Amino acid sequence: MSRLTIDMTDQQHQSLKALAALQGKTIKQYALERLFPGDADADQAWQELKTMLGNRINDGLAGKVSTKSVGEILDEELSGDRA
Amino acid sequence: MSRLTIDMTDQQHQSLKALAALQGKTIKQYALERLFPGDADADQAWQELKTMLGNRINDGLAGKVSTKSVGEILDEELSGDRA
Repeated sequence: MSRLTIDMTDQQHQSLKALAALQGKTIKQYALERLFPGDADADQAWQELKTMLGNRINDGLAGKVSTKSVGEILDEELSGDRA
Repeated sequence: MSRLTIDMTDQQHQSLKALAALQGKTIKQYALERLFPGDADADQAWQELKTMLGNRINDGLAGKVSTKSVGEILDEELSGDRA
């Protein structure tokens, strides 16, 4: 486990420490990713452009259903298709 | 002293850890500021300021065949992509 110890100022530590919890996690993760923050944009559009889950609730629940529709999408819009 | 301990993965920690020394300091400084980064000018300004006059191009190459993904020669009719 590559654990690094970083020295910070009591005042600043509250800025990042609080932010970590504010985001919904612990600095141990938040600060960690901050050192390696890439671009989630590229992994956002394609996240649905190739496989859109939608915004509906469950309807059966049984492991995983092989969607016959989703998977084959083409140019037409940026946000929608199946709402 | 507000010193925070963080757990990172061997391979990844080397990416940021090494960058610290590569820049001319210890990750305890480099990674530290990375947690408190706030700028939107140099991010785009320096992103292109170096895109022109690089630092290490090596007289070896010349024809270019994709490998570095960074570095171009101005004053020359080329295709799009990088414009």
